[PDB]
This record gives sequence, structure tokens and C-alpha cells, in this order.
Amino acid sequence: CSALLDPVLQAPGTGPAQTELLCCLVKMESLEPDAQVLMLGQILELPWKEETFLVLQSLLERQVEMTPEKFSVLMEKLCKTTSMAYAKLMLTVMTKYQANITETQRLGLAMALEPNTTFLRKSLKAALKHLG
Amino acid sequence: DSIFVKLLKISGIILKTGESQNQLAVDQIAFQKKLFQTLRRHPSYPKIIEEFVSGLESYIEDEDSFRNCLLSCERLQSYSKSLIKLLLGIDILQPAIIKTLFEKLPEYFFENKNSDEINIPRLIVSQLKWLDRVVDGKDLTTKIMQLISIAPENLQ
Repeated sequence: CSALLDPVLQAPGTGPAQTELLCCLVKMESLEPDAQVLMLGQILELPWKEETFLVLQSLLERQVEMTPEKFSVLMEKLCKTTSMAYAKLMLTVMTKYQANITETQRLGLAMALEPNTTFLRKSLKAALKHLG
Repeated sequence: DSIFVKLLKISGIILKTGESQNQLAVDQIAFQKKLFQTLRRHPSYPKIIEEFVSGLESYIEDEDSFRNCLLSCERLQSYSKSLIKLLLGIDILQPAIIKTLFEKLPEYFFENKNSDEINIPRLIVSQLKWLDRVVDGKDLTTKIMQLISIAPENLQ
């Protein structure tokens, strides 16, 4: 993970052909929870673009536990938009990790979702209101 | 008090809470033409459709009312179609309803088999099956294509 994850995603012109393998990696049953945590830590250090959102969403789909500090880092990067992939990521975090979401994080999510170009705006609005 | 409920009451459908099947005073085609001509004759003629669907969607923000609204309805006077299907039978309302339905469908990615083992997403897409008339193919086509690209595995 540490050797291949970073340079492929940071390589220019990275496409579906690359991201499909990363999604498959993060989906392995053999990727133990702690190894999933490590992968999460590694992904957080990359610059965030659509490809990062896809892989992060795929990893977050396994309901991996997170310390509040790591969760805070995730939310911080999360809160800083026009794409559907970002929307899906945001929705997943807002729905499966609701128990960890503070008021500041909720508002941060609200601000990052504000524009109407994003897909599924209304569902995001509903999830947000549910967190209140 | 809401535009939606009042138009439905005058037009002749009983909007029940969401626990039992909505009753139907009238024939289905009769209902459709009734609400059609009602909104036709009503002043602020082009805007009442938008107001209507906004009232509708604000009504179906609560789950259970929508759950009953989706199911097949009860004729009092012996087993009929659903109200949503009938309302999409009216061409003017159709694209607005489609819009609403799809926008609010992704709420239900992760809540599968909640209460009565009823898969809301399967039901909602089932609402669109077997339509008499498609007002917009292009909008429906593009919207379902956006939708399909994103969903999780089982639902997609």
C-alpha cells in the first residue's frame, strides 16, 4: 500500500484503469481493520482530487473504525466540491459515522455542500438536517 | 391547508396518514382528469404545478406517508393502482415528479429492509415502469444514467 498507493494516485493523467485496482485493494477481506486504518492514514496525505474521493469512499464503505483525531483530520480535509464523487463521499461519512460528528464538523459539511452544482444536493441536505 | 392536500381532497382522493391504503372516492381516469382540469382552470395556471410538487415533496419528506403513497390504493365502492402512478399519468406534472423522486432516492442507499422488509428503492423505481406516455425521454434517460453510475452495487 505505501509503495504503490501514493505514486499512482499522484501520477498525472491517472484514470479508471488505475482506480479500479485501488478500489479492489481496499475491498480485500484480507485487508484487516488495522491495515485499513493504515491505508486511511496514507490516503489522507495525498492531494485530494476525484480519484482520491473514489478510493476513500471505497475504503470508508467497510465501516472502518477511526479515532476522533483521525476522524477530525478526515473531516477537516473533507470540509475544504462540484463533483458527484465528493457528494457520495460526504454522504457516506455523514451517514455511517454520524455518532462521531461534532457540531463544527456538521457546519463544515454544510459549507462544503452549499453550491447547487453538486449532485444529490437534497439528500445531502436531509442527512445534514438529520445530524442536527 | 396545503395546496397539495386540498387539491387532492377536492379532486377526490383520501390522503391517509401512511399506515393504511389511501382510499379512492372516484375512478382513476376520473381523478386524473378532475385534478387536471382543476389545475387547468385555477389562476396562476403555470405556477400551481411547481407549488403542487413542492407541497407534495414536503409531504413525502416523512417516510411513512410516502410509503403508503407508493403502495396500491383502496377503492371503497376492488383493488386499484397507486396514486403516484396516476399522478405521473398527467403529463404536465410528470417531469417535476420524476425530478423529485430521483433526487430523494439516494437517501435509501444504506437503509435496506428497515421495518416491514420493504425495499424502498426497488419500489420507487418500480413506480416508473409501464408508463403510458413519457413526456421527456431525454430528461428521464439522462437522469437515470446519472443515477446508475453512482449507486452502490446491489441497488445499481
